Amino acid sequence: SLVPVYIYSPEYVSMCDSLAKIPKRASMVHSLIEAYALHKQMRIVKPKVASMEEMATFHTDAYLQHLQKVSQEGDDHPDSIEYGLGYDCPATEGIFDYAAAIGGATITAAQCLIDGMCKVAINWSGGWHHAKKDEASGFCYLNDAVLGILRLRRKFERILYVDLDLHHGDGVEDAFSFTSKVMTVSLHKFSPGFFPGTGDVSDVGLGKGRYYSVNVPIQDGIQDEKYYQICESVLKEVYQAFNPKAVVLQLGADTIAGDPMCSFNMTPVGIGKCLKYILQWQLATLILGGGGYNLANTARCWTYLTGVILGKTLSSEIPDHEFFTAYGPDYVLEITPSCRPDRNEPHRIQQILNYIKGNLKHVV
Ligand SMILES: O=C(NO)c1ccc(-c2cccc3ccccc23)cc1
Ligand SMILES: [K+]
Ligand SMILES: [Zn+2]
Repeated sequence: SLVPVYIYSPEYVSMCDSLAKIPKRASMVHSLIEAYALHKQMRIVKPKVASMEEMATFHTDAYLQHLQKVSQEGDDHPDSIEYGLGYDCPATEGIFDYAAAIGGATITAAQCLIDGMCKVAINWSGGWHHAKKDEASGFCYLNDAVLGILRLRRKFERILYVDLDLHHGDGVEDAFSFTSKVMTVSLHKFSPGFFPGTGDVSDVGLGKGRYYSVNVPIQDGIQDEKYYQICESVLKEVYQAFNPKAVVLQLGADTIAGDPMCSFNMTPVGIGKCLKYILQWQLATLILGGGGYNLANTARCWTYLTGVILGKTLSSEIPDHEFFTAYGPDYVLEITPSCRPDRNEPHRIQQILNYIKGNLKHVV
C-alpha cells in the first residue's frame, strides 16, 4: 500500500498516441519517466477497458451508441454535430476503443484506490475534463475524470476534485454542480473569449450543490509563487470546510511556460508545490494529466511531478533516451519562465480569495 500505482501498458500508450493530435505525447511522457527509472519505484498496473455500463454511469446511451457507430468505419454522420464530433473531435477509426481505453484506465486507478492497493494512483493519459454526458467537447470524447469520481463514490462519501489545468474543468463541475457529495475546485484562466467561457468566481454550484463548486479566475502571466499562494489559500479553506475523503487531481500542463496556449507562465516546480500540499493530507488520491501542447515540456512536467510523488530529486540533465533530441535547446529538466508580464492585480486576486472564503462558510 506504500508505493504509488502507475497506470501503464505498452498497448495503452500506443492507443493513447494512436489518434496523433498531440502526437507521441503518451510515449514521450512514459519514456522520460522510464529514462529516470521512476517506474521501478512504482506498482505498474495494466489498465482495463471501460465496459458500456461503466461509461454509461455518466454518458447517455444515445451518445455512447453514436460514438460506437461512427467508430465502426471512418464515417459525416448527420447526428455527429449534435454529439460534438467533427471538428476538435473527429469521428475516426476505433475512436470508441480509444475513449473506452482512457475511461477504463482512470476507473482502474480509482478501483486501485478503493481496494487499498495504494494511496496514490497515476493516469497521466487521463484528465479529459470538458466532455459532457451527451457531447464531446474541447478535444474530450469521454469524461474519464467524472468516471473516476463516480467509481470512487462506491466507497467515499465526499470527494474533492482539484483542477489545475489552464482551462476551467467545466465538464466535471457541471456533472457534480447539483450535489454536495463532490466539491470541484478549478484554478483556470478566465477571460472573455477564452475557452470554455465559464467558471467566474460567482460560479458556485446549484441547488443542493450550491457552494460546492469553487472557481478561481486567473489572468495571463501568473508565475510559481503567486499561483502557489492562491492555490494553498483556497485548498486550506476547502480542506477545513469540506473534509474530503478522497481527491481527484487534474494536472494539465498547459499552464507551463512555453506552451502554445501562451497564457500562464508556470514551471513544474510551482505545480509541484500544490501537489505536495495535497499529498500531505494523506488521502486516496487519483492523479490525472490533461492539456499540454508543448510535448517535451509536458513530459518534463509530469516526469518531475512523478518525482515529487515518489519523493525523489531528479538529475537536471535529460537522460539519453528515445526522444532526447526533442529536449532542445538546453536538454535539461528545468523550465525557464517566459519574459512577459504577470497581468494579475494583487488586489483583484485577494478579492477573489475573500469571495471564496465567504462561499466556503456555507459549506456544512
Ligand atoms: O487543453 C484544453 N482543455 O483542457 C483545451 C485547449 C483548447 C480548446 C479550444 C479552445 C478554443 C476553441 C476551441 C473550439 C473547439 C474545441 C476546442 C477549443 C479547448 C480545450
Ligand atoms: K483548471
Ligand atoms: Zn487545458
